[PDB]
Amino acid sequence: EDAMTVLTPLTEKDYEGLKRVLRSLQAHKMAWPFLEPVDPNDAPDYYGVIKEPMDLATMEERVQRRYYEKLTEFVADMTKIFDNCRYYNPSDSPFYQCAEVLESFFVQKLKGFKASRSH
Ligand SMILES: Nc1nonc1N1CCCCC1
Repeated sequence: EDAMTVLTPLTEKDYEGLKRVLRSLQAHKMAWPFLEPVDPNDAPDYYGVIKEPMDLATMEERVQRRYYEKLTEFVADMTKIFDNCRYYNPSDSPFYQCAEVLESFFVQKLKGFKASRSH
């Protein structure tokens, strides 16, 4: 990550961009596994093996409350969603597949956000 990402405090204009990025991911066809916290009734062992769970509704709550002070912190929460999924699930599962697709989409949108910040 460059100078600006780590170091620049997030402004109110930055927050309008982050809201737009998050809504784009929530609208993606392969975001369904990540929209809400993992239901433990679907996997009674999940919260024993994943120590820092994350999901897009938790991220939306945090954006609304202005939790994030730097872009790096927002990126770290988003990356946790995809890394948790690839550690819990095998590489041939549809959940793993969805993480691969959605992370590539996030990277495209994040590059767009960074470009709009700089000019
Ligand atoms: N929603 C998910 N995203 O990644 N992995 C997920 N799981 C939900 C189904 C049982 C536990 C694993």
